[PDB]
Amino acid sequence: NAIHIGPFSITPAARGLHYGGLPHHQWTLYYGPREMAIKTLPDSYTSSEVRDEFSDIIAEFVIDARHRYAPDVLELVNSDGDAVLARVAVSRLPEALSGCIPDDRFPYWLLTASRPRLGLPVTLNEYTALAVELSAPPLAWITGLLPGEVLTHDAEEWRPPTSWELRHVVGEGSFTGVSGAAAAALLGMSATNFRKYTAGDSAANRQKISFAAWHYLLDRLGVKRAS
Amino acid sequence: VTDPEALLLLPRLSIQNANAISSPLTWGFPSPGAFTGFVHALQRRVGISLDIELDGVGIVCHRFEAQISQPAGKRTKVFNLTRNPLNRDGSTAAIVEEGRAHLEVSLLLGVHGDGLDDHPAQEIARQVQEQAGAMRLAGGSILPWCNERFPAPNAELLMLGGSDEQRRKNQRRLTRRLLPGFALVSREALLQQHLETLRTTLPEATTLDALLDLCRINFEPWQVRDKPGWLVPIPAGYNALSPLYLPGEVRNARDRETPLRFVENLFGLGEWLSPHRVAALSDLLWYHHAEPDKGLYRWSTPRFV
Amino acid sequence: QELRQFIESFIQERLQGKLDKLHPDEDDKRQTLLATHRREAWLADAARRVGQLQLVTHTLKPIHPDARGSNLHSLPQAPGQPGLAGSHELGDRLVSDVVGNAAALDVFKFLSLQYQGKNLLNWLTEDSAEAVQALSDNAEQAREWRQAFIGITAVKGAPASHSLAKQLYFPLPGSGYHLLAPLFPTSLVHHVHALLREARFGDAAKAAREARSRQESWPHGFSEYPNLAIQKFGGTKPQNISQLNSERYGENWLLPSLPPHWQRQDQRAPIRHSSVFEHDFGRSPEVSRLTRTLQRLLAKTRHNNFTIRRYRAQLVGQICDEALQYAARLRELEPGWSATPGCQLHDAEQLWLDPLRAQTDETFLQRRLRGDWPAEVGNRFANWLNRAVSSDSQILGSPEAAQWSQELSKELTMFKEILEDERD
DNA sequence: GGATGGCTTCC
DNA sequence: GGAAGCCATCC
Repeated sequence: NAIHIGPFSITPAARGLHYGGLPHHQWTLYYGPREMAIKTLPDSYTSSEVRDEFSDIIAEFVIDARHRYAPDVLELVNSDGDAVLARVAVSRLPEALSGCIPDDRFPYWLLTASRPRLGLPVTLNEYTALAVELSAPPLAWITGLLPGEVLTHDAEEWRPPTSWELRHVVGEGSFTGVSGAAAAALLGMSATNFRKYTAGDSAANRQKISFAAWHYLLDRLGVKRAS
Repeated sequence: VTDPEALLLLPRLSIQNANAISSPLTWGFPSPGAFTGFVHALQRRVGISLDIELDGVGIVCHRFEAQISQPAGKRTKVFNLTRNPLNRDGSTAAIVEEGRAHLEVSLLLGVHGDGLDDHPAQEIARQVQEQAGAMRLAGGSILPWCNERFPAPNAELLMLGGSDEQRRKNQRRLTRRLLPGFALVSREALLQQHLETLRTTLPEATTLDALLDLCRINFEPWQVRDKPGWLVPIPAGYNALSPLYLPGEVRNARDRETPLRFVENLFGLGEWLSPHRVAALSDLLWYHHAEPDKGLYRWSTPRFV
Repeated sequence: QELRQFIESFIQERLQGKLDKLHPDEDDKRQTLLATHRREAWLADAARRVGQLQLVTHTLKPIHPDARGSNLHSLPQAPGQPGLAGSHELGDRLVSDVVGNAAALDVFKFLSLQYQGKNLLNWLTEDSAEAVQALSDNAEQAREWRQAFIGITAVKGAPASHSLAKQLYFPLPGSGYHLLAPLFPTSLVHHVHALLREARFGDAAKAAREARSRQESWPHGFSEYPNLAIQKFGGTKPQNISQLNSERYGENWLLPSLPPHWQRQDQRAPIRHSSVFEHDFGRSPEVSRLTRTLQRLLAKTRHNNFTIRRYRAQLVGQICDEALQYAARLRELEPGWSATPGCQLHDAEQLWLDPLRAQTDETFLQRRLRGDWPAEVGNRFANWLNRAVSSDSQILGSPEAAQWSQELSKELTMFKEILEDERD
């Protein structure tokens, strides 16, 4: 019997062995089609023990994925160049930047955090406009694990996600950590009609989600801003 | 409470099968009460036959080795036992648990009596070494000479002889032969200080010595706040549980000519430190002083700070 | 009142549980007779069992199971010397454990369960009318039960010890000795075993664990204990100490009390050029932890500058003492001084920081190393330490960083003086 | 696995 | 008789 923790799966190996006189079994931890770890555990283990045998590897993978796909940071500096006044984490670049060094001609500059800086001079009202427009949700790093073609705004290239992609955000094992019931209440549906979406295969009574419901759900969970 | 005249150094003492537990709470190094009783029994051996009284001990613990193992599924450790012989009918013994270990220590002994007056000092050190080489420390029998013939001789050092700079020179050249071991003190003052800084939170006493020596991980304001020294808990001694009882009035004693009392262990916190951090080497002698009007039975090293 | 009816219902439930192990031959009539005798005279059968049991806080059987002596229930007074650990520290939350017969332990557990609900746990001595009205015991049966409960609450022991206790000596000031028999505390270790279980297990503990996995910092603490040792009491059945040993399953966790370097690992003293370069850094486990703590303590403020300066001075002194101790352990741990092939700067440091000139070393090189002590090795070590500590212009521009540089210079001067006194 | 005994159960 | 011994059963 498998165990499912979000997009991860833990399966046994169908024929045990005797190590030290006691019967054991090999277990494998998968992330989609990629095998990550293998352990040998005895029997008389409940599923919670098999869970927290691998919990640390799960947490480390979460830490690395969070650090790698972190969004970019802009900052607001005065006319000298140092003494950053405020920071903001954006999800896109404001498209007018070109490599700059601040001088005394203007009292406010908006630079990047990367080292060969790009920058722009602002006047504290357009800065608020850019902060409103280009900001990033708190869980924007989950978008680094998604295929992109399920994330576009254009309706012509979009395709509905599969169940394995959909388990990245919904379910108690997912990275947002939200339930199916709470996500169903977030869309104004029943729990059963929402469970219809996450069956596993469309032949076994499963429907695709809509474009609008998918983007609105990504909006309400704080993953994609979806203006 | 009294300053000795000369300092005696026991060079390199290697023990096997010393008792590891020595406490109802701890299992590491044995209590210094074993050392104080050891030099008391040594004074009862040949100390009174040479017009010498002995007062205090210094310990450095050159190396350590405990016969312990890890049971492959957790982070605790189980002790290693031995096989007792068979029972009366030949079935099986009853299992009691005990911890064995191997030590390397050196002893620093203070001398109050007529050191250089009656005899030369080196013959005194040689004969007390020859006497001490037939005893045991904490159940651990003393190993004899092994092929290190180099730490065979002892040394006697009058502490206050000569000039002040001469005192610094002889204490430094005695410290030079005491490099790899770590001396151990009492730390009741820092314990009282952290009591009063923790009494600002709440008035508890044993939770102090619980909390002061664990890996305490504070939340992010993932920090681990730290103590400056190597603070290790230690049994301070005993507190009474019964009145003073007559030498005959209690059944099944060792000897019926000695008063008797029931006791419970008292605990404290020590610290392991390098000998080069202290300047006065006479600050390092453990003294068991009894207070029989109450229950306070106490070994410590005073005049250390 | 209702407590005696609850005791009768518990006796009927025990009779039904004794009828659950029913035999098809003759178990029904024997079970009916036992249930009738129980529902008749449970209190009369339990008085003789409650006469056999005694409440105790210190026990002699954990010292050895074959010995038998005086077991004492007593809370001694707080000593005069402040800052200690004993049973006197807590009085409100005690839990006494009893030694006796197993059916007597069942009777005592029934008496304690009847002691709950109402105030019977403290009112088992002072109660006649409601207790005799509830339990179905008469006035004479209630008086005999009160006498038996007052007797079971008493100690009822003779002062004697055994031959397998410890009973050690302790010398008196300028005079003889006393005999000192130690007793195993059980209430204290039950209390701290509960506290240690609560430390290692609990919703707050696992919540702080997943917090420190996710570094979400809500206001909460997190405790951790390393390298406990585990002891087992007696054979397979643990309850022969008490019922506290039954609920602790014969297990007591012991705290570590170890010397600092209790894992004697092999030394990488040998002549590697990159080995000599890394040994100039000297990356070790405790040294790496101290370097991480010193790097984390760099970004502090000056509002706690007294305590921050004290902690920085203590960390610097501990780092210097650990470096001197590691150098002494590497030197004395070295059996002989070998000519290192390509030990880049390792020979220049090990002219003084290495062992004496042996047969593998030249006598003229040994005389030259005795001619000049390694002051330049101390300068290189101070340079490597100052490179290990991350510095910036905030310390150069601030006065606290100047005071920290002065303290580091004083520590480096003390280390150079200690090296030059032994050197040469 | 220590504790207490109860009818046997020797000598 | 009394003790001791074994076995037994309790928890």
